[PDB]
Amino acid sequence: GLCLAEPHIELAGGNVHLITTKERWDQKLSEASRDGKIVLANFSARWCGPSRQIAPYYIELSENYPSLMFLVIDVDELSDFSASWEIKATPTFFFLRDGQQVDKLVGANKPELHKKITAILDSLPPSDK
Repeated sequence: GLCLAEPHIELAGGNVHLITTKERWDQKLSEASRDGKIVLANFSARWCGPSRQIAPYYIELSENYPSLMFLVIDVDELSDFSASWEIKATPTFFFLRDGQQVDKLVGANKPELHKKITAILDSLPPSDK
């Protein structure tokens, strides 16, 4: 499920990077671009059950799949930024190469998030593997 667009729990454990400045977004996307990495960007809200639901799995996946750069954006901290990204629901996952969409998942679905991660890494060119 999802919430249409606050207990103290971790959204940014493991290898997940918290994004609550616009510059960190640009810093991380620029790093991923320089390093030829896909970015997984999780736009979440701490008050949203489903965002919290997927959180520990997202964190575990960040440790299983270090080839991908895992971000979490708190939509209530970067609200103007999230609006510009047309976030309608949380959690929304964008898979981004150089900041453009290569895949997308909306909602807290563990099996499909995992499938999308493996598929996207499989389709990397030999130069990027």
